[PDB]
Amino acid sequence: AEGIWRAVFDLNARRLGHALSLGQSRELLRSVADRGIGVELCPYANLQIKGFRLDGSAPGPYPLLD
Amino acid sequence: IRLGPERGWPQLRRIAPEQFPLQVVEEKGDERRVQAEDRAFGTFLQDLLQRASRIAGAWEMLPELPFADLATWSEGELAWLREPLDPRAPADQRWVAGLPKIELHCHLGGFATHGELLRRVRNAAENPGKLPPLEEPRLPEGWPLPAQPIPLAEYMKLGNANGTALLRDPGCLREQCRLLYRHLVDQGVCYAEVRCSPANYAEVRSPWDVLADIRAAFQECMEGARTAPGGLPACHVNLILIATRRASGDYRAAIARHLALAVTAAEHWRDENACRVVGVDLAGYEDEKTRAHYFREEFTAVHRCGLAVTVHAGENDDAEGIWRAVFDLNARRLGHALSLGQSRELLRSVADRGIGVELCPYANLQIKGFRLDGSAPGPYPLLDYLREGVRVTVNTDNIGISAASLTDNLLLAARLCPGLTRLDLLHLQRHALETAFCTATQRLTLLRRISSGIPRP
Amino acid sequence: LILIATRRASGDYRAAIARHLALAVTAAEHWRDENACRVVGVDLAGYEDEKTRAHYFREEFTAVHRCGLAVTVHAGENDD
Amino acid sequence: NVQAHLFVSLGTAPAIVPEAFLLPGARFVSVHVLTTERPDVTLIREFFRRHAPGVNLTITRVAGFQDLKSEEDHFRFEE
Ligand SMILES: [Zn+2]
Repeated sequence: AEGIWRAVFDLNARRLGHALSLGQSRELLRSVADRGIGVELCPYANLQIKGFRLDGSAPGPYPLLD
Repeated sequence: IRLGPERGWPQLRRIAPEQFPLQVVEEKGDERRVQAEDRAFGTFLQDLLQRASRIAGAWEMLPELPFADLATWSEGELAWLREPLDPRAPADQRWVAGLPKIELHCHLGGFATHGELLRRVRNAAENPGKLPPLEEPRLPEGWPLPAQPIPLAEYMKLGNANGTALLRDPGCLREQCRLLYRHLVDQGVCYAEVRCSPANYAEVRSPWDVLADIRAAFQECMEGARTAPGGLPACHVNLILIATRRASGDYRAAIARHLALAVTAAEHWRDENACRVVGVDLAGYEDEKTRAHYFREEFTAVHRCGLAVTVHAGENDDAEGIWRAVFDLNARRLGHALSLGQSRELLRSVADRGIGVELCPYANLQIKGFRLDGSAPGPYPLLDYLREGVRVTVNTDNIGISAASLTDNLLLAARLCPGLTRLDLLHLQRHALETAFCTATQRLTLLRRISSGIPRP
Repeated sequence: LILIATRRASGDYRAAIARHLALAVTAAEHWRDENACRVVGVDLAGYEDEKTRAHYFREEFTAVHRCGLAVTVHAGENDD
Repeated sequence: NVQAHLFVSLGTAPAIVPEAFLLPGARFVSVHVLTTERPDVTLIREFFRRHAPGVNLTITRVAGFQDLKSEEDHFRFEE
């Protein structure tokens, strides 16, 4: 999440791509939610690169619902 | 002859007979004579169908309405909503006074500086012997609408009877908080954020104690007034701590003290339905040497801990200070950004990023001077900001020093920019709702409360 | 009392450092009786290496230096 | 399978409620009749007593409506 924090607060980014580790820092997630910064996810690419469980069967759970 | 089935209206399909009962005059076996006390159900049905018809009539341009309940208005009222506001008509004054309001720029130390309020605050001290001798600075002629502008030094000196000279006594501070809350409730405000400098009032007590006393006083005031539906306080108050910057002297240790205190207090109190510290403010003397990018390493901790930041910028500076505040300090709101129109790219950036702007008509008129009734500082930029898409709001700044309220501020805003409409006032209220520092649930509740509280013509 | 700011090899640790520094400043301002328990400084301990040296935390301790609070540092245990 | 209540209004001509009770396909229960002060309901009562015991007929009258001259009594009838 350090890279995400630096992108948000040092480069003034308006959208974030593949921010899969945003949930590690609660304060940064709260800030992103409050400021309205967009997050972009690519299900197939994330599954093929990081690996993710299907049908609820260790990367962890996929953070879309959270 | 079978005509067919029917569906009916959803809120009349089941209903209840206890609400509209029948009265039995006399009854024999399986035969009755009945009577109705009044015609309540007729009015119920008539206004239900009228509301449905009006909603059907106004279904398009519903995304463009600031609030949904405006779709239940008739054609004549909707046409009246688009006409320019007339500050001199008593009806418009009453309509503005009746609106629910949201306040975002209000200093605690500049509320009771003259008149009976100062005396009431003074006659609450725990140690009357230590009270400074009573004196009231003399206001310029025609003070609420002065003929000539005055610099910031005299404006700040105009409130010397209250503030740091009076708020060291706990009783005076507590009475100040109660009176401010009473005034806010009387004005019809439903949500407000109050700025304060607790460390300025600490001489034998710690700043933590002063802030705790202020928060406790506001919380008790909120507890007392459980009017409004759902058992919620009539007005909700949140806190913002001020970091003051000065031309010369010792002022930079106090800034760090306020930021550390704000972070600790924000982490301390976390109940959603209670008074909380929700941000920090960078205010005071502004010039080239004290621009926002010289305090970045002090605000890095606030950015790490996740607090919102608002910056005083553009009052006595060009657009460079605004740019530095926006891009180097990561500010979420801007105060007195009167020079934003000098740069088109900065205006586009502010509009696109959703950064809020807060204006105080009376203070701006008193300090810079502006033409009234459309008769050099230039035109007042409210209409330009509305047309360009900026999230702009109208506030009061110092109530006591400027001797005006939020209703007077809105009316004077109408006077400064001829052609301003009432739909523009509703848009301003919506902008203040969308820019406020609060949770999503509180925002939704405030939206629902404001939508169903706008008075009819 | 002295309050610790812990640095780690990887993860989320800077927010905790800022939290601890702010809490230390506020607590040192709160209790001031000479003949009583008091907070008298801050510490920079935890994982140390080339990338986590002292000069990477100057902007966080500028506030501590403004408020006039003592500082102690864990250094030299596993570094030149 | 539903209870299928019937609601009917009656004028000065009886033998309409007995007719409407015989809907080809409905098993009516608890027939309700709304009428004014003047008209007679003996025929309906005798019909439901002799041809349909378990239907618990009920009859309702409007207290002060026997003839209409102005619009006032129509509104009370509607309410
Ligand atoms: Zn201000």
